[PDB]
Amino acid sequence: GAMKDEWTGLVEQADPPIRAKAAEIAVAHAHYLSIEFYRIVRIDPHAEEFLSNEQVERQLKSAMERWIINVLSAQVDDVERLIQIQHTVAEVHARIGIPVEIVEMGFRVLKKILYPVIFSSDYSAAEKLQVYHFSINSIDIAMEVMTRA
Amino acid sequence: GAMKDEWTGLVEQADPPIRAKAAEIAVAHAHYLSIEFYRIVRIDPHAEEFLSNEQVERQLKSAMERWIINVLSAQVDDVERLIQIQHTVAEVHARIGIPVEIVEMGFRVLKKILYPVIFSSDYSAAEKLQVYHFSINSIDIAMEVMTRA
Ligand code: HEM
Ligand code: HEM
Repeated sequence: GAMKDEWTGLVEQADPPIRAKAAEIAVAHAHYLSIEFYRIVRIDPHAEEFLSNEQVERQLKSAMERWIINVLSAQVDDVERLIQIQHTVAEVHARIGIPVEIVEMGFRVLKKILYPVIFSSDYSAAEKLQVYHFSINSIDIAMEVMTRA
Repeated sequence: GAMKDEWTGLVEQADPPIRAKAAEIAVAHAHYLSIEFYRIVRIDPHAEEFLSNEQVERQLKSAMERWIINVLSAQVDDVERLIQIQHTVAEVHARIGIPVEIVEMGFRVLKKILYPVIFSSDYSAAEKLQVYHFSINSIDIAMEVMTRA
């Protein structure tokens, strides 16, 4: 697909030190990010409806942590598997009955809380920019795959 | 609204010199951005349908320039007016019959081509990071307002 070629290209184009630091950010903070994501998303009245028990909370947080690491640590050979995952998540969101714009709001929250983590790192400003750029484009590409399903 | 408070907060949190350079990038390069946006979007078969004549092309490019400048140059007192703008655009997209994932794809294209423009500026790496961050968050918050229709 066209999305596969873009995602693959994005990963292939990124230099090893940048992909390495993107993976570092993900692994180091995915747990924190998943917790903050849930807290902020819960505030939204239209989103709070879908989060009504500790089992859902536990499952979503673990799933979000896994998602963040998988996307940001993506290798070229992971792309095809990553694409199928987005389809799977879309199916689940569809069955639960979660509106696309509610999911999009989730992506915005994620991209929002990801930045201070990269900003507070000890990387150079040039490194922070490229890591954040790689991260944003990766998340947006994943969002498009998920929503176009 | 909660959306107004979020957009307001985003502008309030970004230091004046950073928002200033974001506005500078927008005005100086809105023309390039609108043209390249149109070219890339046209490649998508599902989006090419909505762009079938020179009158629409011409008006859309002009509309995009204004949109980019308005969003990236957002002041606190502009937030309320900007929200109404996104609603208006949403109405137009709805009447024409443009799918949400097609619009979302447009936003991804815009964010994608914005980065090399910021990267190519003569600002410091630290400035580029903060300008790019403000820009991404601004475009994303605007997209959510639009998609929430
Ligand atoms: C307001 C936004 C969102 C809400 C309310 C929401 C809600 C949910 C819920 C309730 C589940 C099932 C939990 C369970 O199994 O008990 C789920 C599944 C999942 N979500 Fe979302 N979601 C949102 C957005 C997102 C975003 C932005 C991502 C990734 C960037 C994401 C990734 C996933 C994953 C990986 C799963 C599990 C997939 C599976 O079980 O096969 N979600 N979501
Ligand atoms: C694939 C993506 C998109 C397609 C195919 C598309 C298509 C169109 C078309 C055909 C029009 C009619 C313009 C006219 O006839 O005068 C329009 C209006 C407009 N679009 Fe979109 N659009 C897309 C995404 C976007 C995005 C991402 C933005 C902003 C970030 C945007 C902003 C606007 C604005 C400001 C107008 C005119 C508003 C008005 O007339 O009041 N569009 N769009």
